[PDB]
Amino acid sequence: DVVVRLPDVAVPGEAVQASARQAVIHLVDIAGITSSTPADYATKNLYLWNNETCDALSAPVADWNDVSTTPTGSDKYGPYWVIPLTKESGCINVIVRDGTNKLIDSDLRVSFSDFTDRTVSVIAGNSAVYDSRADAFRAAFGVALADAHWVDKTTLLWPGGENKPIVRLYYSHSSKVAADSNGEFSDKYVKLTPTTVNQQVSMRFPHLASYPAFKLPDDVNVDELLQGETVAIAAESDGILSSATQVQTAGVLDDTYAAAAEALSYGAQLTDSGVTFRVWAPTAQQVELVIYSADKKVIASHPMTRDSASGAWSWQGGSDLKGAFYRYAMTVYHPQSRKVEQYEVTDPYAHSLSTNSEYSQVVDLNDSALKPEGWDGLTMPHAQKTKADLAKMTIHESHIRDLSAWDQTVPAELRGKYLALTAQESNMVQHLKQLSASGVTHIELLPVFDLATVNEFSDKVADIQQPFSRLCEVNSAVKSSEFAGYCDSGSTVEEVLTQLKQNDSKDNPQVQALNTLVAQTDSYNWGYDPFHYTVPEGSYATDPEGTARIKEFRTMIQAIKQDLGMNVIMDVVYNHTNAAGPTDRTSVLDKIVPWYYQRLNETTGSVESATCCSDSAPEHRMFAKLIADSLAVWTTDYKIDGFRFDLMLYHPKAQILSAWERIKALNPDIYFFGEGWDSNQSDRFEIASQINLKGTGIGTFSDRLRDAVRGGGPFDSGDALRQNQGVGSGAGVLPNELTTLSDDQARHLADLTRLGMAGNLADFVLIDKDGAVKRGSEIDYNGAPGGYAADPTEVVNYVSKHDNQTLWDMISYKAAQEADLDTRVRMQAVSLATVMLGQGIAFDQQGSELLRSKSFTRDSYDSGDWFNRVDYSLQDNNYNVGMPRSSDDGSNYDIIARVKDAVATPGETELKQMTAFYQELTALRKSSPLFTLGDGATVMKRVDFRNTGADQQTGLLVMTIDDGMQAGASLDSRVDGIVVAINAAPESRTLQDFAGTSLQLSAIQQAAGDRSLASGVQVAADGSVTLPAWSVAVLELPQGESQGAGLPVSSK
Ligand SMILES: OC[C@H]1O[C@@H]2O[C@H]3[C@H](O)[C@@H](O)[C@@H](O[C@H]4[C@H](O)[C@@H](O)[C@@H](O[C@H]5[C@H](O)[C@@H](O)[C@@H](O[C@H]6[C@H](O)[C@@H](O)[C@@H](O[C@H]7[C@H](O)[C@@H](O)[C@@H](O[C@H]8[C@H](O)[C@@H](O)[C@@H](O[C@H]1[C@H](O)[C@H]2O)O[C@@H]8CO)O[C@@H]7CO)O[C@@H]6CO)O[C@@H]5CO)O[C@@H]4CO)O[C@@H]3CO
Ligand SMILES: OC[C@H]1O[C@@H]2O[C@H]3[C@H](O)[C@@H](O)[C@@H](O[C@H]4[C@H](O)[C@@H](O)[C@@H](O[C@H]5[C@H](O)[C@@H](O)[C@@H](O[C@H]6[C@H](O)[C@@H](O)[C@@H](O[C@H]7[C@H](O)[C@@H](O)[C@@H](O[C@H]8[C@H](O)[C@@H](O)[C@@H](O[C@H]1[C@H](O)[C@H]2O)O[C@@H]8CO)O[C@@H]7CO)O[C@@H]6CO)O[C@@H]5CO)O[C@@H]4CO)O[C@@H]3CO
Ligand SMILES: [Ca+2]
Ligand SMILES: [Ca+2]
Ligand SMILES: [Ca+2]
Ligand SMILES: [Ca+2]
Ligand SMILES: [Ca+2]
Repeated sequence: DVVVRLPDVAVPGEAVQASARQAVIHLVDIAGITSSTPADYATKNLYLWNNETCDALSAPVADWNDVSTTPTGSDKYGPYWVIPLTKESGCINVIVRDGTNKLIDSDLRVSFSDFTDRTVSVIAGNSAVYDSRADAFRAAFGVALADAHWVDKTTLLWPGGENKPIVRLYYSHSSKVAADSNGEFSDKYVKLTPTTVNQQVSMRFPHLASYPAFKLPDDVNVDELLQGETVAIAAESDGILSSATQVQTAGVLDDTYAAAAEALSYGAQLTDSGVTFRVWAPTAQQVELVIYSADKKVIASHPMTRDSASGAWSWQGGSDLKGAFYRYAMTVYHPQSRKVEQYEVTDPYAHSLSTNSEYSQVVDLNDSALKPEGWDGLTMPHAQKTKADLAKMTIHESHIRDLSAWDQTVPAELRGKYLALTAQESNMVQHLKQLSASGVTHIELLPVFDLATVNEFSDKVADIQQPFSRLCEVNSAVKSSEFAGYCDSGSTVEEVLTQLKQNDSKDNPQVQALNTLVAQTDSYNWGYDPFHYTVPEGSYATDPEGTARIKEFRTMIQAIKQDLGMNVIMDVVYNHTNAAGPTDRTSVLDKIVPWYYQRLNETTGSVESATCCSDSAPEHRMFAKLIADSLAVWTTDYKIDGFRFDLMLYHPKAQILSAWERIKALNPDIYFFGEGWDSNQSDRFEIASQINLKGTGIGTFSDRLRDAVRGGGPFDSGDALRQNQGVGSGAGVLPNELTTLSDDQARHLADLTRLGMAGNLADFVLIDKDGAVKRGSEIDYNGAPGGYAADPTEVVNYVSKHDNQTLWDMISYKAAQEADLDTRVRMQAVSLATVMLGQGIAFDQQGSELLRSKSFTRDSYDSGDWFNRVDYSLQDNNYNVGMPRSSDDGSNYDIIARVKDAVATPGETELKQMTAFYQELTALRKSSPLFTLGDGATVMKRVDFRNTGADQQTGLLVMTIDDGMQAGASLDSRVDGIVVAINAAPESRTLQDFAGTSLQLSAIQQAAGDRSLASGVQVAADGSVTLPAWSVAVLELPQGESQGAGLPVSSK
């Protein structure tokens, strides 16, 4: 065998160092360093020019056809250029050429800031700027990137060796595959001969199927190569190295181990004989189980037993280890650092944690000590068995602090805690009970798994209800801040933020300024930042040290189900981890099985960040299993009625469906839904998207009705926030001063809205804005088909959610100056009526019934108690409490200043009216099975619309729900049909579509009287209906002694 080796030449030094007003660029001639011919550099030249970005050149020649900037000199390693400078700071613009052809196809930007001696090297066909020729030389003849992919036992996908004579999988157990002192690569290796990709490999990694394939001997000891660094290497016939790169091994790891590893259970497990510990770590050299005392002293250390089939490590000990703290002491190679790392890691399958998740803890979740009294018989107060069960779901999306941080009627020690939901006499709980009785059915909880971004050591935390001096004790940036004078003040941070409201403006955004520092060290975060997937969050417990949070969490769940009467949904975030690599405190999965649980760039091997953070890999089998095992615990041990998957579109459809069947085997009524946008991962697998989930029963948030009713889209800014009026804010019927919405555009929004009120089915047939027959899927939504679902239970409609501006803030951006406060309250209820009276699952943000505002904050995840406040004492809606944070809403301060003060801020009278409006809407939703048909074909045969086509009265939404014989049986004994009429318009309107029938106003609305959304509706003797401006009316035909003719859908 030929010995792979470096170039038979030295590692180059610097040819010349720049002097004052000079810079030097070396071109390192890799190919001519392979000598042969003493190559000629006469045609090499640099194109140099100044612009607004880089302007440090003294005599730049702008003529692109000028090729006279030839090398100042050259040696065996390549030419160099001495470039005069006007200054020694900043940067210069360089293109490196041969004649007029670029040898680097990229404008090079050489910064004197990053390169202090202004003496840099570059290589042809590469855009990187190196500080020395040795650096660039070692780049070319050393390990770089990670584009080889060991994807099963016998196959290695790599481009860097396609049609090269020598191609090779080297491996070193304990050091980094560096050439030895004889410039030779003398480490052990396996031999690869070109081959043809499996049909099962391409079906597994389709984003790689165009990679050049290679074969491994049918007898390689994969167990041994995967114990250390592997480096795929190639070179030419002489043996001079061509390239060398690191290997990604998740493919082979799954081929080798996953079948065996999936049969095992993981974490610290109480058996009848004792406790069994098991962690999956197929590449680890050693795993030691470290037992800790309650004071976190090592009291035992146990080398674990490796199972060579699964790559899992196990140890068994006594039952007295229940309650013990533990970590896994790992000895494992990490490709990012290229070191065999040694560190202790918490259990990825942890079910109990110490304060701030520093240690995992052995726990038996079944202990009656961890259960509220009665736990084992806690039942689901709302059925989820049938589709008509599911369609009835009416979700109230809430956050632990948003619920109780501000409520003085919650005991002080329960504020911002799980146990605030047990404070039966608080304003918050009494108000939620009111919502439940009126037809809100589900609480959805923003992250209550163990998040990373709140410090659970209370001494390191300052909240705005505490003295400003506590804020200075714990946030050392405050002393350096223009708020430092307040450290002495003796007043709370809350008091200071209030006092700062007076002089706050788009010119002096001071409330936001103080709050940005507050955000760093407070108790507040949405929490989309997973530390441990299957432990409750610690900071929401009264005591975060140990098992306390488990009983407190379950006590909350029981209170919601048993005292409030609602089902509970959990937000789960399996699409990313909080950190990765061998360094960061919150890297758990990537410390134990490096590069397996994260999704990597196929070339750099860098962990991807398209989700926000550290993208995870649910396409890999053991993460798929981790997700499924985790959900099993939340389902069985915490009695969670359903799960909302954050960025579900980043998961394979097959993985979500797999997880769902696993969980349905535990509880058949469990409900799955999520964000099914476009992840850009369709090249790797069929993503779990709105489109691909058609018919599966997996729900998705529909952005269709959302944007039609709100106006615009979530990326609007500046004037577009006001110009883009929605149906709810008077598009085309009550225009504001800036908008140019046409009647056609407004009628298109009404199409989307009607479509969504019928469940946003792909196959639902309606009359569109132009009078034309269209299928649900034929209504455009930003180019995509609008309707996309098979059943309404697959669609979650909403007009407000934790992310993006509240509904009230959108209405304030968009409402014409002439809409007075009462009209804006009706715009809110009218907007919500499209959701509450539609066939899709109904979803809403906590506080929409209180006109909730965030002071125009569009992304409030870290904006603290101040901007996320919800006042259950009903004094205001949190509007106009300061300019929102400039980092995300600064480019909106202008439009905000123009619209902010058009009308008064909602006070107690408006909040009570909105709450009555909202309860009236939810009571209507559950008043009849007709609103919640469940089945897509049943919707199609019973749901129609009047006031359609090109001469529709703009903004008037009229839906009919048939309960007469030309659709089927009478689902409702009381009525033969229902008419839903939403008149989102400043004019009163009259309906003649129902003249002659016995139409009459629903009893709920008649009982609300002057407070009804239908106050002032008139039904004439002949059956014509007059609708007030900005109203919602639900009309019925009373049922006769047999099922009548009702409101037959017309066949279009
Ligand atoms: O004013 C137009 C322009 O303004 C800005 O560009 C400035 C830029 O930021 C400065 O750095 C500098 O530009 C220098 C540039 O950075 C260097 O790369 C170099 O340019 C050379 C190219 O590298 C080289 O490849 C070749 O370019 C040829 C192209 O390969 C070829 O495709 C064709 O170009 C035509 C394009 O096909 C066509 O798209 C159109 O170009 C328009 C741009 O698409 C459009 O973005 C805009 O450009 C802005 C730009 O956004 C700002 O950043 O308008 C363009 C003009 O219509 O038409 C092209 C030809 O008409 O042909 C070229 C020429 O052979 O050679 C060039 C040689 O210049 O040097 C640049 C100059 O030092 O300055 C500009 C401002 O002047
Ligand atoms: O990842 C960065 C991003 O994260 C957060 O955004 C989240 C957002 O809050 C959620 O609503 C959701 O977004 C999904 C959305 O709900 C769905 O409807 C759909 O989005 C479609 C739109 O409905 C549709 O309008 C169209 O989008 C077009 C825009 O209308 C148009 O303006 C333009 O967008 C450009 C922006 O103008 C420009 O500012 C820039 O956008 C960047 C933002 O400035 C920056 O804040 C950040 O966005 C964050 C965001 O703040 C978080 O809240 O990065 C943005 C770039 O990614 O550039 C835009 C051009 O890309 O053009 C688009 C069409 O190209 O189609 C979209 C796409 O289907 O799906 C959305 C999923 O992405 O979730 C996201 C992610 O968590
Ligand atoms: Ca240098
Ligand atoms: Ca935590
Ligand atoms: Ca915070
Ligand atoms: Ca990709
Ligand atoms: Ca009936």
